[PDB]
Amino acid sequence: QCGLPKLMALELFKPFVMKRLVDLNHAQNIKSAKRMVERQRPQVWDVLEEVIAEHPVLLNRAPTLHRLGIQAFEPMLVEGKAIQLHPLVCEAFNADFDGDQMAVHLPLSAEAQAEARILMLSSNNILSPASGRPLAMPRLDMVTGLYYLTTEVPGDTGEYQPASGDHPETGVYSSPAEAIMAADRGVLSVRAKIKVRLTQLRPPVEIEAELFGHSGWQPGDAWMAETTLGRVMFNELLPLGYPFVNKQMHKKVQAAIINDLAERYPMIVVAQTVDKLKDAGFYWATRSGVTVSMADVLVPPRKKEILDHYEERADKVEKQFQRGALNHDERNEALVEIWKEATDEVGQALREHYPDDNPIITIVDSGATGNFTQTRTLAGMKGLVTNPKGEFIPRPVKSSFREGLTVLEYFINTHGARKGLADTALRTADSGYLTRRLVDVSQDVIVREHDCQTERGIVVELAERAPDGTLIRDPYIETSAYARTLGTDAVDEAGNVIVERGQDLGDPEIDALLAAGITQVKVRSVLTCATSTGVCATCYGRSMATGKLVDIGEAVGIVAAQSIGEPGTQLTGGLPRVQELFEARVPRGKAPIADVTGRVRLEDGERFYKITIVPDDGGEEVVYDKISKRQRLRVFKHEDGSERVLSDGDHVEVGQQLMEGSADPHEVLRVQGPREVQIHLVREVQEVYRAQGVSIHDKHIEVIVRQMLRRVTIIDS
Amino acid sequence: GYDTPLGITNPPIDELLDRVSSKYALVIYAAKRARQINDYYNQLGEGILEYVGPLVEPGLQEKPLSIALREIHADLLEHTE
Amino acid sequence: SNNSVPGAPNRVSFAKLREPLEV
Amino acid sequence: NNPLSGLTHKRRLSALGPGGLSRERAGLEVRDVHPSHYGRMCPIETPEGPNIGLIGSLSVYARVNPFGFIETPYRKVVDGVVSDEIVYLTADEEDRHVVAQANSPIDADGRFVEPRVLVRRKAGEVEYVPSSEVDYMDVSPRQMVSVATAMIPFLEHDDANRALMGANMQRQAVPLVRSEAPLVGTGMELRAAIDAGDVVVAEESGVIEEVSADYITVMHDNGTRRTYRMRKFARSNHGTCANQCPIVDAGDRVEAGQVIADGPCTDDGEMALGKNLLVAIMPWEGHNYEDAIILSNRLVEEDVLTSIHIEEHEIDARDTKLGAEEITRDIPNISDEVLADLDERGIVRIGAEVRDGDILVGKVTPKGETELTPEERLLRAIFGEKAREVRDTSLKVPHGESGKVIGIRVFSREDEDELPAGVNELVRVYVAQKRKISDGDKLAGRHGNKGVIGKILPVEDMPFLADGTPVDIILNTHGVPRRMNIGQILETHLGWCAHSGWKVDAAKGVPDWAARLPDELLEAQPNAIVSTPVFDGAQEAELQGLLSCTLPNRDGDVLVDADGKAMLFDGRSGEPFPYPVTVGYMYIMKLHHLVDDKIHARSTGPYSMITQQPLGGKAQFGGQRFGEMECWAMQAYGAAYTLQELLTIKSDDTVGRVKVYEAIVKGENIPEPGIPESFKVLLKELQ
Amino acid sequence: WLSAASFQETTRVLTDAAINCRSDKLNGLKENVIIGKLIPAGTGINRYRNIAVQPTEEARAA
Amino acid sequence: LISQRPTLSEDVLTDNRSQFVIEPLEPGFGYTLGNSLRRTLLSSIPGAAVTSIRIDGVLHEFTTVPGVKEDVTEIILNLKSLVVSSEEDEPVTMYLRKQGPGEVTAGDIVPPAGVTVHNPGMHIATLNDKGKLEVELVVERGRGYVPAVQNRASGAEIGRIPVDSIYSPVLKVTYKVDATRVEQRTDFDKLILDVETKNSISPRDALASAGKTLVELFGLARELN
Amino acid sequence: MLISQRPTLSEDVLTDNRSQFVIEPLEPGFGYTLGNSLRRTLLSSIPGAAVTSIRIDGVLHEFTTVPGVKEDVTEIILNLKSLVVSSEEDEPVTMYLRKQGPGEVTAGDIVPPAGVTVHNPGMHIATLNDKGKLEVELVVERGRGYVPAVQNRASGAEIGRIPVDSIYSPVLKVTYKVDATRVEQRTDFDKLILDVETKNSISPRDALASAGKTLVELFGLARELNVEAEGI
Ligand SMILES: [Zn+2]
Repeated sequence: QCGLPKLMALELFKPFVMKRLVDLNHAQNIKSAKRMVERQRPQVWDVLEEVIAEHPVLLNRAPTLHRLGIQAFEPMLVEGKAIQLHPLVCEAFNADFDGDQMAVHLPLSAEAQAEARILMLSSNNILSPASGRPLAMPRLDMVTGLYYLTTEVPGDTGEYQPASGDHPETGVYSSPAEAIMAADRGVLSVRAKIKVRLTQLRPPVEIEAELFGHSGWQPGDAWMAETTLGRVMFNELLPLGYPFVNKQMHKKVQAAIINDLAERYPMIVVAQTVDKLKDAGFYWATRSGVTVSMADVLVPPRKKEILDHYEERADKVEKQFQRGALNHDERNEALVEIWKEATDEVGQALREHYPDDNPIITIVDSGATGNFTQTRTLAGMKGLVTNPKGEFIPRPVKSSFREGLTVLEYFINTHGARKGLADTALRTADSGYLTRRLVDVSQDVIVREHDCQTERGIVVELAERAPDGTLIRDPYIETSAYARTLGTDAVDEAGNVIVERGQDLGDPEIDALLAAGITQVKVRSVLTCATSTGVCATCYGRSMATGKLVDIGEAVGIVAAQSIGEPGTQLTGGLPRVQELFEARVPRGKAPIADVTGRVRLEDGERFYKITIVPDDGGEEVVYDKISKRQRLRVFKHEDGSERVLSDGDHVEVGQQLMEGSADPHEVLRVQGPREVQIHLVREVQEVYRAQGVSIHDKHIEVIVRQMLRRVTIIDS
Repeated sequence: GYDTPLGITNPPIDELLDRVSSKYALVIYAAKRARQINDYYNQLGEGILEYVGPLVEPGLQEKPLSIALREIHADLLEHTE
Repeated sequence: SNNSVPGAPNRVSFAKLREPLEV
Repeated sequence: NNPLSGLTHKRRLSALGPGGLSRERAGLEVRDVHPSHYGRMCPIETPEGPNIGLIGSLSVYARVNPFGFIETPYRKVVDGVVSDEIVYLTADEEDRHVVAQANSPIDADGRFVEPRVLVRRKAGEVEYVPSSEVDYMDVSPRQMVSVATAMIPFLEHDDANRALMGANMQRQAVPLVRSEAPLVGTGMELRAAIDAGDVVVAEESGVIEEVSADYITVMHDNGTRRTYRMRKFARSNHGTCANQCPIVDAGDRVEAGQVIADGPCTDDGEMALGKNLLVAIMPWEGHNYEDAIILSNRLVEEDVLTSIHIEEHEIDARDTKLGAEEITRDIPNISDEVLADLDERGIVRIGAEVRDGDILVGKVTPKGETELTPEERLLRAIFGEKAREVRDTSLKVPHGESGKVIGIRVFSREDEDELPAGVNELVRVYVAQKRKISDGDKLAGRHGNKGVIGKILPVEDMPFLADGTPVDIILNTHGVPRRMNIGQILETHLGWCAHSGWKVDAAKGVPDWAARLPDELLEAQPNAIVSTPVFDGAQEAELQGLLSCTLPNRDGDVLVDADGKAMLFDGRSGEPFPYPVTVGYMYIMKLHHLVDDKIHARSTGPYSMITQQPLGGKAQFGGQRFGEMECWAMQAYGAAYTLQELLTIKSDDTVGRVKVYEAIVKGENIPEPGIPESFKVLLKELQ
Repeated sequence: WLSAASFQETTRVLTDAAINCRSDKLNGLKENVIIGKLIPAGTGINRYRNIAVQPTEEARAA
Repeated sequence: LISQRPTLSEDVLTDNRSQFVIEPLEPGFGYTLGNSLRRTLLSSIPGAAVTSIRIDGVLHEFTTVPGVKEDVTEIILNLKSLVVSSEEDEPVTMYLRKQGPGEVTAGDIVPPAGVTVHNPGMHIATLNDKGKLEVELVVERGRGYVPAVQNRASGAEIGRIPVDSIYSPVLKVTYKVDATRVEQRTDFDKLILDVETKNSISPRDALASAGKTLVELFGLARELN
Repeated sequence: MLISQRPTLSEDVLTDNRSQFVIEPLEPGFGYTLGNSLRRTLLSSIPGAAVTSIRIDGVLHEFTTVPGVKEDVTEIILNLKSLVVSSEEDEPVTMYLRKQGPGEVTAGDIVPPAGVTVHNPGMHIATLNDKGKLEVELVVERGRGYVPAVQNRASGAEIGRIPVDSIYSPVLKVTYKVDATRVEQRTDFDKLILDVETKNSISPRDALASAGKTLVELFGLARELNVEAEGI
């Protein structure tokens, strides 16, 4: 639902109201029916309500970065002159309420309303099409409110007491309705650990097994729990039959629940469940005591002692520069590490001095908003500031904004603050320009086939085996392994196959291969999909927004382009590096590569660097010429030691990166093949977005690379 | 296993996707049937060969798209892909 | 007092430094 | 918009224009702050749009020499001795010396307390240096900031990002019906109002002979009389209300240069850009969700945030090919009820309230017979109305406008009034609307903390203090620690101390926190005015101490504790809120971003003649632009029909849009979209 | 050539378009947007577009 | 722990402020009672206020009167402070004529039979030698706050100037409770209601009006289905 | 003042002892005024009866386990606390519960003295071990609302008597929310929704009607001050 002003709907639905004004005989003809709407006769407001009934409208906030920048809602006539927007779709529109404006579009045809009712409705688009994680979830006040009641407080009133002496056990309530009556009188606290006999909540799958196990818990069966009254109220919100969670509701915890709700539970339940979390979060955020006062901005206790120790070390490096023992370019680098180390000691002095009742900490540590680096700048110290050059000033802003920057401290601070706003306008232009180039290159990439039947795929690193014995989950599982589909049966050490070919890699189905010992899978990819024009659905994988296999006809190319260009607003490598890869440029790094596998022949000097390689089979020596300003990449030598700096005698493979930097993607093709150069570009682009806190599935990156290798040149006619 | 769907969320989008192959297919099924119901209300007083009327009991002043979406949920229609 | 030159309302300033030259 | 907006505009320093630079030829180096801008151009006040850095405001004490460079004053230090001798230095002249920071500890004779003092040097170097090296020093701490920037109290506690928005939005304030001077000030509010020229200062000393709402007469000492006329309800350049009002009474001795009358956004001669509002810092049922604002309906009932707005409407009667446009009450096929608010000339009468669509000036233009539709010529015959060769071209009120007609100005060629050749009559109608604060109107403070009105609750719903006084505005807590603008929290504390007053314990000496405070501050009465100069003013040590000695209310109870919080009651249920909430007074301004102007909608309307697409902008009754990025979202959804519908029948399908309008009023289904007329133009251009 | 002329280098594409005398088969998202056709994607492909819906044989008395 | 019927006794502080104590009440009940009374007091207490005014020499708010120091807008803002009570419950007209010099106060109004001004010392305007003020004031009777009625909705012609109407006679209402949390067989809450009016009605008359409001309203749950 | 008419009360019956009530339409914003008041009147001002204290034979200084039954001491107290009962006597009334031999105890195996009535005879209380015996004495008193066990510390005799929380109130759980409805053209007229779940002692209808009488009497104290006019 969204609320549009009555005066807006009357003009938006003007011809529809004129039709009904002449039907109900409020107007004689359609000619006078128009004059009634222009004059706003009192009959139209009763008629306008009948017209907009279940007639969807489209809300839009520029910039329309991704497809969720336009969503359909059910209009509800509200007074005033402002549009009422749901608090959960605020993340999709990137909309704050400091003066933003949105546009409303009225679909007319039966097909247009059906597309808005089914394809574009807000309740049907909870997940991000880019990553599959939810967007309409508790985000600010809502997460703080839920984080409040789901907190276990020790000395809180009404807590459980073990039976000692003449009195039995204190703080065990028969019904959650009794615990409500106890908290109403003022005996029990909503955040106190107690024992409650629950009757309408499924116990955790851990303890449901020992109590029942043979049969699932039934609505009506009883069991004891050691939670707080608030944690019981939280579990009542999520649907019936969901396993009880006795955790503290951080934003990460709530996101994992809704993501699990989107996978198993149906859509309409997810839509109604998150509305319950919204109403509940706002109620308890009002009563969570979250407030900002000057007394709550605590300053580090050892503030004077800490800086004087580094002022001493700075004075000694300044005296080590007076005698000429330090280069001027080195004195800046030396003082930077003195004050970078100082800001960490001041920030550490705040975390331990700040209690956990302090609302500034409760906001950040609940996942609501803000970093502790903001709190450190707020209470501790600003730190090293950058001049319009780029390097850090050898003198830091020691004062905090609570203390008050000096006249000269404030002036030097604005240098980086203004240029921060200055390039943000330019950095968005190059981002949107890169976005529209990604749109045109993949605009016609559509899912046209169900399955192209090619057994080709690619190997994905499911996990890595540590030397001690345990296996560590690959950090790339989320973006490269999940939501994929198999092209080869997963075989463990036994003959049994864990997951069949062509099965969507769900959340438990990854743990099935994880607990089976197998650490590599061959999955169908859009790169290997052999189709004439578009791509087949089976090779694409699960649509991140739909949570199921991609339907045939979905313009997956435009979705892939929008999925990469939306987070491009936050880059530094950086955004120009992403353009170096998508444009197939000869990179700035220009790192060399091993054209032939064999033996390394290191012939290093100081005037220059030249390195040859004796081919491991036949061939002749291949000579290179490189500048000494680079350094060799620590190549995983055959010795199984990954930190083997490339010296002569190493056994490098074909297409192995020699020195650090960025290998020319043009030359990577003419060495390892079109299959490998596509894999390089995917996880090279993925490193730029991963190194910024942005999770884009490799699926969307691969859709663009497929359009880059669709053409071949002609050598002989 | 859910609260009563209110307003435009009814019929539930989950049960509607069971009688159909995809999201895009349900749009055409509902839209073209909504055109039939709308032509019935505009050709009820005049003309023969009027499109087939609503199959379920409609609510007072119910939109033809909402009528068509309920009868799809009630398995009262066919299709031709 | 603050700005005792035109006959304005008496706004009390938390000023520790004197103003040598007026605006 | 307001006097501060007018004073800032005259002190603007623009890099754009002829001889300067093009906007496309300006890198990130021309725009950022330069160390030579100290005391010359402000490092804070500059727009945050595409003109950032290219437009600056001259520093307060700065001036221009006859060469073109900007000079800033300094106190010449002879030999570590502060002298009252002041000299203006240019940019390169400042580099040939070293200057000490304004807040240097100085002996009563003039000698610096520390041998090593923070000193600025050439090329933007800051370091300690001997006292015998200081050549000059800054005049005032606020020497580097602009006028609007200097009006932000506790500016040293706000980051430059929000501080920029704080000064830029001060110029966007709307003059209210009545104006209140802020409780928390900086001292700049007085000189910013007087020098702006929107008040009425007395040129010569004397006594008030006769005072009226129309003019003030001053009887000088020599014997002459000077009479100042008041500017009453005058439309500004941006539709704001410029209304002056006298301050003195009959028989008041008034000195020279004293404010005898103040105009918009002025209270007793001080910049009154807003109102002092009782604020509570707490989330409230989600109605203040990220930067949204909740208001007590008291601000509506008591016209606290109510402002007057005046629009100018204009129409003329020309000479046409078939005759002459005439302004007349006689309009074809219009009832006597619509024309009832018109005088005998066809002009709306003064004082008549007019909604949108009402007739302001009745003008008819003669249309040729050979210009008639086939249906229109038949429709003219079936009604027997001959001699109606004129059509309706009356000046009507635009959509979204409503108010009382306050003034009429008529210009006629017949009456010696020189009009452009071809015009016979010109009429200007002034309409004034009284705009209360509405849902969505954009408010803001002085620290770059902006937000729209999300909900206006009844007074009983608002969280009220212990003595039943409900709060006025509920600011969300979540939007405070991110922006680094604690100045609003510090102003909220000092704002409450000003509202209540204080009394420091004089027994057993002056306490250790109030030793630096002037003796005038040790006692304060309720609703006292205070100044917190930029980079000087109240420190957090003295501010914490004032909250401890706040004066009690009439019942003798202290409502706000020493922390600055207070116990509030939920007006919806009655149960007190479980924890104390920071409660004080914050200066809130009504910005000129009102929903009364920013709401717009269109079914159909005019189309651009060449491209046959709907017009643009609200003033032209145009529709929204479904841009290029917006089309990608449709395709990503696969909403093909919605995309075809937007670009065809709802835009530039010449026959499709008309057949769609008929299909709606007939109850039929929407027809099939045709071919866009804009595509037809593309081919005719390629040819 | 119509999808290219609206992207970048409008004159450089239109010059080579008339020399090679290229003919554009109007089958593409960016092309159908200009001429007003349904985009060949989602509900616009011929698979879902040309679909006939008929009621089941069961019906009420009236 | 059994019932004792609660008692309400009035305490007077000033002529327009009175405290009301209600005891004994069940624990936790005191806060919700004081709020339901406060919310009804601050909203739905009947009172009389001025609907519109009519000055002879003016045709709208945005002008001045010769000889008076305040413009018509500032004069109207001073008239929003007027407190008045009417017995007629129907539109009735007050009058005001005063010739300068001198100050026009609320006592200079000549109210008709039934209505009466309750603060005759309120400043309205300052008139010099040339100043003449002649004002008509229509006073109706309603409740709560109603904005100025438009001239298009009413039959009022050009000369009439509508003003916002603030019909509530109560000024400030608060409450506090004293909970007896001594762990024993007897616990109870004592409510202390504080009511302040604007000299139009006495505090007990306002609480009586809110009493008959809620007695009538809560009687909807007592009727069976 | 002015007339405000047509406020009606409707009831939807979810279960036999839980119904939803809607008071619609109310003036803005009376839905919140009489919203929290109707809930607190139900939860804390309806006379009911419940167990005040119990005494288990064979349990003196331990309170950890009861021999001869599977349930420990505190698990016995819980299902005894949920025992629904009504009394016609204001003074406290002692009841005894005794049953021997392997089997199961119920609230029907209790012997109720004249004046009291156990409304849930099928409620499980304890499982009797082989050759098991259980003797327990129950104290029933009248009252309103919910009173902690600490206030009943004096009601227990110095002989293995333990006090318990007393759920005097017949209603168990009440929640309320306020929506919006349009009477004519105003869209902010309040619709109050009351969800009351009660024990089988009384139906949700009579519980709400009981709260109405006690509230009309309460605000009647203010009404008696002057009997001034007000729109109905
Ligand atoms: Zn494939």
